[PDB]
Amino acid sequence: SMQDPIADMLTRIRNGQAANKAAVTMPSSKLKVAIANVLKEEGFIEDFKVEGDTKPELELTLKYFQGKAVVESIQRVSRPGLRIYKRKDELPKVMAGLGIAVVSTSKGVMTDRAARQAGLGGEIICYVA
Amino acid sequence: ELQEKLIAVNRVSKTVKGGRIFSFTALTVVGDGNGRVGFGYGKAREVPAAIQKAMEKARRNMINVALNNGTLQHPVKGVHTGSRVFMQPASEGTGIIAGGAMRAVLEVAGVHNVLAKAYGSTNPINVVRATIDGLENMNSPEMVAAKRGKSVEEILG
Amino acid sequence: ARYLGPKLKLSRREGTDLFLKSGVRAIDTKCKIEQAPGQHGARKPRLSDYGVQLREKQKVRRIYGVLERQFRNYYKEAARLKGNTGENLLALLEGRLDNVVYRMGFGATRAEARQLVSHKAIMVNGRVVNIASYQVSPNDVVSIREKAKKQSRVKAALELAEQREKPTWLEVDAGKMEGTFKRKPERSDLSADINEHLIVELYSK
Amino acid sequence: ATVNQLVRKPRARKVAKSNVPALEACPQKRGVCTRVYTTTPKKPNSALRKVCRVRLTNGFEVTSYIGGEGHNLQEHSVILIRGGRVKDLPGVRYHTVRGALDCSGVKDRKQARSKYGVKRPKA
Amino acid sequence: MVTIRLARHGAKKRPFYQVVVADSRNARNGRFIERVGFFNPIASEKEEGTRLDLDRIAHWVGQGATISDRVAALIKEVNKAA
Amino acid sequence: AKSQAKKKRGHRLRNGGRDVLLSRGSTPSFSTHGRMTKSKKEILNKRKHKNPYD
Amino acid sequence: KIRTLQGRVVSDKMEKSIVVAIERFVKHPIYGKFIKRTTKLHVHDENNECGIGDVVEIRECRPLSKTKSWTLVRVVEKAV
RNA sequence: UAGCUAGUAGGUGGGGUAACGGCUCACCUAGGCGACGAUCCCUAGCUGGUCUGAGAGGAUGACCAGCCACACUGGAACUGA
RNA sequence: CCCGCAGAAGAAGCACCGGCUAACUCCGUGCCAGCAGCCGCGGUAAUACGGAGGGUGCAAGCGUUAAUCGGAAUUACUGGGCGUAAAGCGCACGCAGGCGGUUUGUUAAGUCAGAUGUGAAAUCCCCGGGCUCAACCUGGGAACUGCAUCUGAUACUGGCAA
Repeated sequence: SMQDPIADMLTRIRNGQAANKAAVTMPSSKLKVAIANVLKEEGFIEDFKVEGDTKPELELTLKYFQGKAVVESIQRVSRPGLRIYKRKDELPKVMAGLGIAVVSTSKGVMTDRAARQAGLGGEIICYVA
Repeated sequence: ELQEKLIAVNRVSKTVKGGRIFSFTALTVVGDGNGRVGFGYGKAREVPAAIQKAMEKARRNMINVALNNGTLQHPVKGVHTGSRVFMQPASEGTGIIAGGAMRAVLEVAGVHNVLAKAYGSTNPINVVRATIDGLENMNSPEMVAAKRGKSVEEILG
Repeated sequence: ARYLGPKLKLSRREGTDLFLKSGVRAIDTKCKIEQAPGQHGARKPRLSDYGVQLREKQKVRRIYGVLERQFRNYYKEAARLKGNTGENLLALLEGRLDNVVYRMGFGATRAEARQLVSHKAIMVNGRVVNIASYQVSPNDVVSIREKAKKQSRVKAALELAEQREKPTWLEVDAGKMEGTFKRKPERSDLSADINEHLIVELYSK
Repeated sequence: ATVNQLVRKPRARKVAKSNVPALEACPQKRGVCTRVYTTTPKKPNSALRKVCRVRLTNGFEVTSYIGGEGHNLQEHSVILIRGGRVKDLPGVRYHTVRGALDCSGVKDRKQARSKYGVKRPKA
Repeated sequence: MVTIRLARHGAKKRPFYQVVVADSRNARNGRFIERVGFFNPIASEKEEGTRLDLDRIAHWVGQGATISDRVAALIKEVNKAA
Repeated sequence: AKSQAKKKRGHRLRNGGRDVLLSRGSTPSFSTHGRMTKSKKEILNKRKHKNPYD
Repeated sequence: KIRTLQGRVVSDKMEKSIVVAIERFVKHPIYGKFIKRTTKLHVHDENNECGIGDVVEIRECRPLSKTKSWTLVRVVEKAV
């Protein structure tokens, strides 16, 4: 009964890219804002914005290349039934480095590559190809 | 030069009023050796007629694929009807290690180093379709750089 | 522990000259290399991919005279060593002492060079060395000792070896009957018509 | 297949059942021939097969095939059974080692003599 | 007594004694406390195997060890030649 | 289960026996079924020696 | 600082002693999940003061009975 | 194999041990364990490791080394560090 | 270990050859004798049985059996399914359990980072060394993915307070 809002967000992005929607919308939270920020920094979505005041909504502008969608596959890793925490030399690469693994580290939510450069691990939220 | 490899000749039947009618179906791959591979399924009443039909069908519908010196770009998964092929780049010096029809696909496509497994069914038509599905779905650092709006070193640094 | 049967049977099963008789007479006058040995030699087999891998591995075995326990251990060491596994296996095979004596020229064949090694007529670095599987390092000076330096087959072998193609990862003398192993032979130095990828693909199975 | 369900009860290592249970995980077992006789195989074959009721040293009375062409076996002979089921015979799961204790090798044989105990013809 | 003795390893007719400190009542090749060096009696010329960490051996004799005769001989040798 | 006929045979062997299976006619040691050489269907799709196609 | 385990009293019915559940949070060695395993401990409740539904700090000590080598050092969060 | 346990669980005090202690006796308390598997049945020496496997695992634990137990079977103390 | 002597002199078997699986013909026998790991072969032209010739593989070994892992993603954590192939309890409520919308503060348990102690030696792996080479022996490292303590981070999960 809506116990993983992060996977609901990734599902909304995946369904929007499958249905060729130009922008998706969802309820917002600070973790969703941080994941949208790391996706916008890595160039998978166009932009993102928050709308409400006391019931804030997150609007993500999906990105499409010359024929198709930019986000090829997006998978939730640390589901609430099984949380997954990896050390700084067990941070995996996704698509051998061409994708990113969003890693909630101890000093913020960032990519696997930024976590491996800074030298700390943490929870691994999702894989993006 | 378009090298080509026959994979599986098979004898199929069709029961009619008189008796059975046996006909031969052939499955071939055709590749250039630099990132262009296609496959072709021919069917006729004689084996060389099926071979020529399969070669002329494989020569037309070739796909393109971007790959390394002899290697895949990243571990990919190709799925068709029955088969669940996993392919993965290897170090330089190891041969193509796959099974049967996948060995023929990765021979003629120009791949030289791959660790590859076939899960599920291992019918040759389905593993060839799964292998070419995985090769067509493999994406390159430069095309993902164009997809994400940055450079190759911006991805890899 | 050696083959010691008819050698042209081996080379005609391979369908190519394995340089394992001599060079003094053309092999298509010595035998018929185009056929296969035996009663059904003129009939040709369709040779599935296991047959291709096996024929390639057996050809590189019977070229150097190595048997299968030793050749599998050569594969194990080659896959252990860093880098390209096939060219590692080829450099390991080319670093054998009997091959090195042949490749310098103190022997008509690998078998003659193996008998000359095993009959204590070869010193590397001033110690007489008896084992044919001695891995010869770079900067090793393999020398024929004076007890067998005045031997006729050595002189004839140097003449026909000068008719053969001279290798480049070693220097010969031929006036002192010795030679220095310069470097480890890389793949694009030795004979560029064997497929080591077939051997490593065979042993991967 | 849910991880909580696996935690409450795990995946089961299925079955370890042997086809040669009277060998008792030993390669050969000797035994005395209770009865040497000839039985008949299954549907598509129709031959006459020479088997024997043997009583092993662990007390098991089993039926063992006799390979080769012709033997010397009778009542009260001490043979060495080997393991390996002959397929078309009903309930014959073992084999006699020809060339063992009280079982002579096959006569006149000149190929695959090692499997039948025939010594090399010293011509 | 915690004696500093030799534990013989190596091949047949090619011995190699780890200079080691152990309880005196254990086996020769048994339960040791630490190994304080080694000694190769058939070693080579200029590829020499005989090593002792004399700070740890001095720590152990200050603790109350009883050196064996061969180990004490090698301590004499490496002290006079080192 | 043992058959009703065999139970009647056992009762009549306990009660003053005769062991009628001795008076049964002895079968040969081989099998006496009908042996037929194969048909053209069976020989035509027997698929022996499995030689590949060219 | 000395090592002290923080647990919850299960029962206190004996005399001068309690039984304390100490929940440990362990990864499963096979399935990866963080499961909630609980160890119980006979603890020497000195002065017989602790109730039956409260939290306690406990250090291990000299063996005091057939069981019960642990003792209460201080109480946090007394029961309702 | 679903209930098991009265020195049983705890206390106080005497004894006892090199040493804490139901280790043991007297009294009092009525506890203690168990679905996170007590109890009962079958099997088994344990580990570093070995084999295999891409790994995760699986099977195993002969040689070598660390630890335990036993010394025809059952029991007991003596001597001594 | 080195040197001397005589002479090619004293020293090659074992399995397989229908497909899987590398390598085929002839003779014998005729659902017999027999083979067989699976599919199966033998009924008069058997590349499947027995022998010969030839060949293929391994080689002072080679085969068979027993046992184990693999292939088996065929107990699936990595890494499987459940309309009809095997598999949604007949249905609901609900305790233990498992999971938890959103904001701030706190804690720092889980988590992550650094250090410390420990993780016996040998084995395993890497770079070397010694036995003529190898096996073997051996130096130094890495490893022992663990546990415990200390000091930090606190995003995420947990506890607390609103």
